[PDB]
Amino acid sequence: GRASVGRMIGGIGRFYIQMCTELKLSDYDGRLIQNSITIERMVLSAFDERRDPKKTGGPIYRRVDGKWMRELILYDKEEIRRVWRQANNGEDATAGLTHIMIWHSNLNDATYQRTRALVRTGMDPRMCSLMQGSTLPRRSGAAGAAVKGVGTIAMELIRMIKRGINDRNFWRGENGRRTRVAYERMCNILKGKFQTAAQRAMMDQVRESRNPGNAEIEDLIFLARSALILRGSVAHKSCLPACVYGLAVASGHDFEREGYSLVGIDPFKLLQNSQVVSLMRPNENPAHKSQLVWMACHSAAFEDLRVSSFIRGKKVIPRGKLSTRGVQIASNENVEIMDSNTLELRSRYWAIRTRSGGNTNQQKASAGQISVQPTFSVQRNLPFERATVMAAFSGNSDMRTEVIRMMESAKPEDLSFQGRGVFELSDEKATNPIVPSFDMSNEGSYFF
Amino acid sequence: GRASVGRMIGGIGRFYIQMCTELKLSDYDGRLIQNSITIERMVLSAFDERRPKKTGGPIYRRVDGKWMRELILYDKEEIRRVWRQANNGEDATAGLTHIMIWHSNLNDATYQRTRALVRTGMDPRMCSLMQGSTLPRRSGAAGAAVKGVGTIAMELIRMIKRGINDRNFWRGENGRRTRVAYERMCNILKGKFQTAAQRAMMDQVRESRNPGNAEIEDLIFLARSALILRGSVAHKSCLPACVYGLAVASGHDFEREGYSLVGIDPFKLLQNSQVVSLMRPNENPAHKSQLVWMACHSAAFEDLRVSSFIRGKKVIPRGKLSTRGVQIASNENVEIMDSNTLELRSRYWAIRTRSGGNTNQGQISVQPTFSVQRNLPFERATVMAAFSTSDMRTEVIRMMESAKPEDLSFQGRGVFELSDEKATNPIVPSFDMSNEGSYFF
Amino acid sequence: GRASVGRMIGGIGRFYIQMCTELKLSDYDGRLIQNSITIERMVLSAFDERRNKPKKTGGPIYRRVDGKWMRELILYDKEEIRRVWRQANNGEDATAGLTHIMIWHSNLNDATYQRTRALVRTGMDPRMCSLMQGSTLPRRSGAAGAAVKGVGTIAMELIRMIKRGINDRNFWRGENGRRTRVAYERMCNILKGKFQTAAQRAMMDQVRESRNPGNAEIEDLIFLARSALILRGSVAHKSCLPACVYGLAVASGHDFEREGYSLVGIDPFKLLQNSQVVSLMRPNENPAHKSQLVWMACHSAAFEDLRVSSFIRGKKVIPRGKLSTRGVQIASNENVEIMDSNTLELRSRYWAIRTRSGGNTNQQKASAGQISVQPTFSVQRNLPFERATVMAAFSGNNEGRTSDMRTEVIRMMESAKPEDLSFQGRGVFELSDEKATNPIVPSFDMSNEGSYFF
Repeated sequence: GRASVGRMIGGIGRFYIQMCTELKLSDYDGRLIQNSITIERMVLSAFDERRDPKKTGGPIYRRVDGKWMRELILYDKEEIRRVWRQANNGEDATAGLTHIMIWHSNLNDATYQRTRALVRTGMDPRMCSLMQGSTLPRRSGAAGAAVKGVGTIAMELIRMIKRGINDRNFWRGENGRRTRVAYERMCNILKGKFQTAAQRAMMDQVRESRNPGNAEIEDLIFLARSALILRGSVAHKSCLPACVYGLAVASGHDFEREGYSLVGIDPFKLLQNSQVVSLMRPNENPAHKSQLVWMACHSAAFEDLRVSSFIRGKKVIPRGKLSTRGVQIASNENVEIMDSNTLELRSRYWAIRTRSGGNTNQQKASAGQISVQPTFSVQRNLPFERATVMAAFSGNSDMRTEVIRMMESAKPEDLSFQGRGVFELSDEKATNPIVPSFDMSNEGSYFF
Repeated sequence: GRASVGRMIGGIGRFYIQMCTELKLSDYDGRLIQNSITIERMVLSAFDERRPKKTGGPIYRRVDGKWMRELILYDKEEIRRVWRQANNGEDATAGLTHIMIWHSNLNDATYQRTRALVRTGMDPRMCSLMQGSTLPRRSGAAGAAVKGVGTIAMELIRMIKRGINDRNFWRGENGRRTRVAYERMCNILKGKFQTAAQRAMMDQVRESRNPGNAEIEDLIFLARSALILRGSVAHKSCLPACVYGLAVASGHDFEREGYSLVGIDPFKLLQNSQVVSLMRPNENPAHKSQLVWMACHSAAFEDLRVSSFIRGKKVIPRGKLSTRGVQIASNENVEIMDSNTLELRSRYWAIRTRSGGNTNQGQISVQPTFSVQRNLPFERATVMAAFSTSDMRTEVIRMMESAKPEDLSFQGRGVFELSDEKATNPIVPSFDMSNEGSYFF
Repeated sequence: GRASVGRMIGGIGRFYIQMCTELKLSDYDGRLIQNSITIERMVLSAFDERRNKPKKTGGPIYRRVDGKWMRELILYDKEEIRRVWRQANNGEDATAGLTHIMIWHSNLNDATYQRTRALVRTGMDPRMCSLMQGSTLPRRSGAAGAAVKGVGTIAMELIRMIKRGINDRNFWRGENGRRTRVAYERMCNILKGKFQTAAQRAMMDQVRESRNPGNAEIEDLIFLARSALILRGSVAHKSCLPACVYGLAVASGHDFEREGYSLVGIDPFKLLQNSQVVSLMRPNENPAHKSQLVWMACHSAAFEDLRVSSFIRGKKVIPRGKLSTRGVQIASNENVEIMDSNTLELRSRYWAIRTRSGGNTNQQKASAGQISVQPTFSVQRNLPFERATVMAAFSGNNEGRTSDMRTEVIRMMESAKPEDLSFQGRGVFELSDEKATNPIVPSFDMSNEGSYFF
């Protein structure tokens, strides 16, 4: 794992140094995130083939006297893949391209609330904590599928069921059996992410359906809803802009020899030593730009703010409370009268990125005791699960009711990832897990 | 204004003094709160025209140690002259309103209207929302200010329930007249809520054609929300007429200094008060004093901790007080009652507020990124709400879940010393959150 | 009183002794709990009038022969067993002892098997397991067995009735139907007397008064049962030990009628101290965990707070899932020669009075009290409110059937806290403190959620 990832990370690095010299960019000027994004955007566009002539464009930026200057550079599509293959020791190296895709996906999740897409699908605009990887290209996604969220996969299934209801010739013919394969594979992606048997058993009904319609759509919404409590398995990968990888190899960092893990310490080690610059719009807070980029780098868009705070060693505050817009600068903007700052992407601690959605004791949540019946005449309180006994949803479809029953048993105060904690940046071996304790003065847990 | 409210208070004082001479009440007898209530009730009865041409009630005198009751009767028209004469010729309905609020605040502190709530289909645990529930039909717009969120909700539900029984209730010239009253109240209630979701939910109740159970359920819902996302309610320190009486009798010029119902003035007056009360055997003088103190400052549903901090003496819950009502019943034996000077003084003073407190303000669950030991927060009531104006309701559910009992309100504001008249040096409480008992009822 | 209950205990003891010698069981073989259960099974079979619907009862007897445990299935005449029962009970045919044996099997069942399969078939919540006390009892124990039954147990039976009564039309009419009604109204009354509030009882009136029992009556019953998790029913708890313990007590010259006995007092605890009870162990089972299981059944503590069980027992009482054991009884398909055996540890550090109470369900004061403040002054502070109480109203209770009494039960369930105190001043006792003079009020860890057994 560590060697193959190292090769991949190094490939993007070598590609970034090369492209910078190919665009004649300064050492300092090749450290801007907007430039990094443009180069990242081009490498992805050149390897599309599934979608202006046969060239890819984008805006490149460089410091003149003091103020930054914008010039839209364009290059031949084949020259870009030639530069990518050369940098990746003569190979196609698509796993490197997906890494660039995931970084963009994580950046979008920290920046834009997908509420407009939620209500337009006929879903709850409060399901955005399930929407990781919604802007992922769908193309090149075996590990892209793992990064995708329960809500995301559900939304894309509903889009299919909507399209298959407005036009009859969707499930019939040549492409009819073909689109069935794409539908059935995606259902098993969603079935995969669910941690309870009842959720999977309900997902089997949705999959094994002759011409699915309105009923299946409702089931998906229901399941998506239950994933706010009985959470699904989503993979998280710390994916950084290519400028960080380029500068590292420019410093003589042998990723193949040293080793790299997307879920381990390595991205933190790189970010602690990083020097990333971002353009600043008139009246934007650099302390806030940092947070946005930091959250995206570690895929912490929908993570508990309290936990992100404690790891960062700095207050991670809600998106609505941030004096900043997007990272990318649009065309109509005047990049002339704009200052810039070094982004603050360091952390106090590091932590292992998780593939899990949390601990769900399945049997206890369905049939276990929730109250006691007193036997002896002794002075004491009489334990019962207040919230769970109060709930009457399951009484008001058999697997549906088992899912509800488990949701009623669950409590926000319940604990997950026991014994596992954060580590110091000097604790490379991760022998000393620090169990986090949170601040009392609180900004909340939700970023949106 | 200070001079305006000054005149008003001054008119009550002169009226009380004049009523004592008309009833030949002694200097000591006029200082009894029980006589004050009778005189106040008489001026109220004499002016509420929509109700023989006489009015009275029990009046008490001390002859040779023993308290004697004389149930007096008096000409309504004659009362009206005495009133107008005291108020420099004018009708002065403001003073009549001021006495009503005193009588109201006293009820809010003495009795709990659980019986009335259950008829309405409301939670008896919403009593902290029932300020001014004993106030008359509609007398005073300033009356509506002091009226609580639950009071108006209960008043609106009664209007809807009548319409369910009477077919013509909403129809005709009477129909459009009552409709105006319905919209008027809904808007008052709307002006009391401080969050957009609550106000938009109130827009649907107002604009509703033929309101029914669906609107009642909405109102009950809104009533509940005001237990957390609290509504704006006026709190005005109204004192018994004898207090103003003795002050005017002592040569206090209310028009000179001025007067505010939300400033130091009523506190200042209570500090120098010489109020006396009749005492049933068993009754602890200290507990009658606490009741009257709460009544005067309209602190029935205030935090007992904050009350004790201001009073400078423990303010214990209603169920722990050794006392009944301030008013003595007709079938009660007055001959065996003792009397005491009530302790109405305070250690500190604080500004009376119209605000109900602070309210907060996309996502309702976390998605773990790091493998670390912690709880995974989600909003229980909000998530489950989809298994039951539903958009507006669920938003109101969401905000109630956001707010925690520990959330700070009135930040940067505190009590003042009685010597600090202009309210310049605030003292942020020196006995805060943990355990001490907040609820009076 | 203590004398009559003593007479009952001695009767069962004397019976077991004479059954041991008759069935030719060794002095030590009769100390086996599996052997005691078979003998208990037989005497219950003997007196059950279903005989008038071979005429010999029996079951497996276990003797240790040539090192290994041997199993033989013996039959015996039911009239010969009733004879031994009559001959050991000073000549009476006591029906008190039979019911006492039954409750012991009930309490053993209540600790062994979770009733979650039956509840799901009934349409009830499978988490109502803490109300399933006495569900294995036949409709054969009278008022005494009825007092031991839980709210859920009666409620389930009633639903089964109504469900059968809507599945078949000719269920409530005729001579067959008329007898069903008498049983309907009776169980409705037994359930009613268990509830300790005005609202829960008044709802039971409506269920009973019903002209045609249907889905309305079931849904109300399910509702009442659920409410018995916070506003608990008044279920009687009786310490009922296996016959072998009583048999060995008499065989040692202990006089039960002289020194008295009490099912809810110290006597069963004291008797379990000096007890020598042996059980068969399956391969891979844990001797210590079998003891725990039986001990709970001995003190009807199946659904009791494990913290309370632990403090009384002196050892740590742990949940059902984490136990390395199966049922005490051995199935006939299992090999019994491979079995080991161990003396069950049934001692206790303390003892406490067994209760018929559901706890302090007098929450009528809190139902009308304040649950929030309304600020009068402009002073910096938090503004206290009952979060759990206020938020409890958004639990979807108003969705299904509603009534005035329903809204009062819900109203009282919202006001209750899991941290509410019950049985004030009442505590455990030392074994030497036989007249229960010095109550020891224990300090349970409030940061211990490990309270439930199932």
